[PDB]
Amino acid sequence: MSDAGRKGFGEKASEALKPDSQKSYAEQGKEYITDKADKVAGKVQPEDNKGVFQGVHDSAEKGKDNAEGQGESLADQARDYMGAAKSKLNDAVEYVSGRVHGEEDPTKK
Repeated sequence: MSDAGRKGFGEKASEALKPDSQKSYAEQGKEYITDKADKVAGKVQPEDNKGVFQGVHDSAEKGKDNAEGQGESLADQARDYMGAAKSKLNDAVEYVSGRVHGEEDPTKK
C-alpha cells in the first residue's frame, strides 16, 4: 500500500516478478505473428477460399491492454523487512554488548 521512489532493490524487484531471462516468450511472440499472417490472408476472398470460423474467431484478435497506476506495492514488503531488521538487530546488540562486558570473564592480561 504505497507508491514512490525506491532503492536499488526496486529495479531488481520489478525484474524478479517479471519473466526474467529469455523465457519461452521467444516462441510465443513468433507464433503470434505467424498466426496473424494466416488470418489476414485467409480473410481474403481470392479465386478460391472459404472459412466461416475465421470471421467469428477474428473477434478474438481484439486485445490492446493499456497501462494504469494501481496494483501491488513493494513499499509494503520493504517496510516489513526493514522494521524486522531493527527489532532483530536491537535484540542481538543488546545481547552482544551484555556479553562483551558482563556475561564473560574480565579478561585480565
